[PDB]
Amino acid sequence: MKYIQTDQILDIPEGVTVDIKARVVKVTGPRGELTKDLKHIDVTFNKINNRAIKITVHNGDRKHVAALRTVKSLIANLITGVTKGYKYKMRFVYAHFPINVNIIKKDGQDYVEIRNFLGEKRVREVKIHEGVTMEISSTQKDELIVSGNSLEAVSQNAADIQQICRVRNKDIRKFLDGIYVSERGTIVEE
RNA sequence: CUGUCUGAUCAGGCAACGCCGCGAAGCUACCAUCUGCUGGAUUAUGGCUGAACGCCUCUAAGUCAGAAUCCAUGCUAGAACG
Ligand SMILES: [Mg+2]
Ligand SMILES: [Mg+2]
Ligand SMILES: [Mg+2]
Ligand SMILES: [Mg+2]
Ligand SMILES: [Mg+2]
Ligand SMILES: [Mg+2]
Ligand SMILES: [Mg+2]
Ligand SMILES: [Mg+2]
Ligand SMILES: [Mg+2]
Ligand SMILES: [Mg+2]
Repeated sequence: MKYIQTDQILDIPEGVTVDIKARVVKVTGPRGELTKDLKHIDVTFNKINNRAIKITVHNGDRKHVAALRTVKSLIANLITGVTKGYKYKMRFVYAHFPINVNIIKKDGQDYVEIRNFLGEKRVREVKIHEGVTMEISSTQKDELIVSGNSLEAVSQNAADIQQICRVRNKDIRKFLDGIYVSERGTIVEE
């Protein structure tokens, strides 16, 4: 239909300074800085004031309009990543074989080392992404805490850990073992 | 070793390689021995963030892993007008 104009309004909290130049967003907050390139989308930005930014698509068709609120949401996730952080909690689910999860360091790199998953002799290693912190929860038994400023990196590490512990050649309705994301929140509770 | 021929011996010739045992060298046999590499990108699929569609959603923009697949690495030839 070629909608003449579609708009979205970013909301910038008090301590945050968004910074956009040629579709390269640099969001700065108390918790650090996050950057994102949006050069694959045709959008324009207008600073209404220090607390609002207009995101506009001119003469966009259905899909190009659809790509507008996703731009808004990505920048909003950047904003809330540098002011509240992100925290994904993973629970260790096993029927018989305890899952032995350690945070090891080999070759100067951090790894999450899963052992004894379903009794297997194989040792699973998941590389920890830059800017992402892993921790074995003390307050909860069999819990892994994935935290960081970037929601994408945090959720992708959580997904890596969950996906590497898939059950093969069994009825997965019966063999429910694995490591699953149980809580998706923020570092700073609200 | 047989037959025959050189008078015998010694030493030999022939039997349309005379026949037999062993037989080096060379060739050769899963009938012998040795050797047959590790990276990236993907398919199906399972996912992340995420709109459309105030929710949801692996998908639309973007993105992760991933097959005996593919492209390299490696291996053979080297364009007889590179
Ligand atoms: Mg099956
Ligand atoms: Mg079975
Ligand atoms: Mg004669
Ligand atoms: Mg004759
Ligand atoms: Mg012989
Ligand atoms: Mg062999
Ligand atoms: Mg999701
Ligand atoms: Mg796919
Ligand atoms: Mg796509
Ligand atoms: Mg030549």
